[PDB]
Amino acid sequence: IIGGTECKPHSRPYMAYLEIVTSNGPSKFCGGFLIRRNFVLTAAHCAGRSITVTLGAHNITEEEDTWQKLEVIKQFRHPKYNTSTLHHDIMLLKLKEKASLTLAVGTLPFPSFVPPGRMCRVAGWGRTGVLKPGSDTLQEVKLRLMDPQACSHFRDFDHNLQLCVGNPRKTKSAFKGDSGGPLLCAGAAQGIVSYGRSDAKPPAVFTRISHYQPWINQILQAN
Ligand SMILES: *[C@@H]1O[C@H](CO)[C@@H](O[C@@H]2O[C@H](CO)[C@@H](O)[C@H](O)[C@H]2NC(C)=O)[C@H](O)[C@H]1NC(C)=O
Ligand SMILES: *[C@@H]1O[C@H](CO)[C@@H](O[C@@H]2O[C@H](CO)[C@@H](O)[C@H](O)[C@H]2NC(C)=O)[C@H](O)[C@H]1NC(C)=O
Ligand SMILES: CP(=O)(O)[C@H](C(=O)N/C=C/c1ccc(F)c(F)c1)c1csc2ccc(Cl)cc12
Repeated sequence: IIGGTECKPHSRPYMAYLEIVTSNGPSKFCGGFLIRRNFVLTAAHCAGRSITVTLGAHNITEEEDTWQKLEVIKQFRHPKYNTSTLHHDIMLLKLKEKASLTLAVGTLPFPSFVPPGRMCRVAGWGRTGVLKPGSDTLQEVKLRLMDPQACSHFRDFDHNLQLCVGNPRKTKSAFKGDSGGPLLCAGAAQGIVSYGRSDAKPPAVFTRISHYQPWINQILQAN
């Protein structure tokens, strides 16, 4: 997160921190969010050979008694996930066991009107600048949902599938490692951090959750 502030600890109890062993071996981290006791929603490009989720965290380098660390038993990448167009960057993770709902660990509701111009919030443990490490503490920033035309420089941007997030006239932005985290507008999950410019200039591109709700329901109903 760039230009944000440290979250009040545990004030965003749906937040998941993902440790990912990629197929090759090198580790990666992403954000995500709890939507059922045993399901986390995140970005598909965060898939790997194995994933562990940490719920209830604030400083991710220091365990607290609020922590629930759960192994992922199955990854469900969207079937149309496309590395050429970067479309359909969304994935459900089934946890090996159900998390316990507590004050520090809870689920995030879905919606079902947010047009360009609305102010949203995104939280994550991603890098806090181009030459900065990931943040040890959960950070959050308020970002403007932009008209899709503000992302017209991104090849293949599709307003039906994606959101354009972050005023280009300011430096505030989601950034590397915030991928998979939710964009919250009016207390509902509206987007998932997907990608952006390496040089951190907003806007960034998010997956539009509303478009995928029937797929999410399909996966949940079959589990
Ligand atoms: C996040 O937690 C880590 C680990 O406890 C903190 O880093 C430690 O900080 C203490 C001083 O407070 C040092 O003596 C240790 O050497 C640090 N450990 C490591 C692994 O670096 C860190 O300060 C915490 N971050 C915040 C913002 O509170
Ligand atoms: C990723 O998206 C690309 C572009 O839409 C897909 O390639 C197109 O696939 C259709 C299949 O009917 C063809 O008609 C086009 O000619 C293809 N375009 C190009 C540039 O090859 C591609 O198949 C998708 N990949 C996945 C994994 O679904
Ligand atoms: C390192 P990261 O956080 O995981 C992120 C990334 O590489 N996204 C890739 C997406 C994607 C989507 C579909 C695909 F099929 C696919 F192969 C990849 C990233 C790189 S620069 C940047 C700047 C702002 C933000 Cl928010 C994230 C990013």
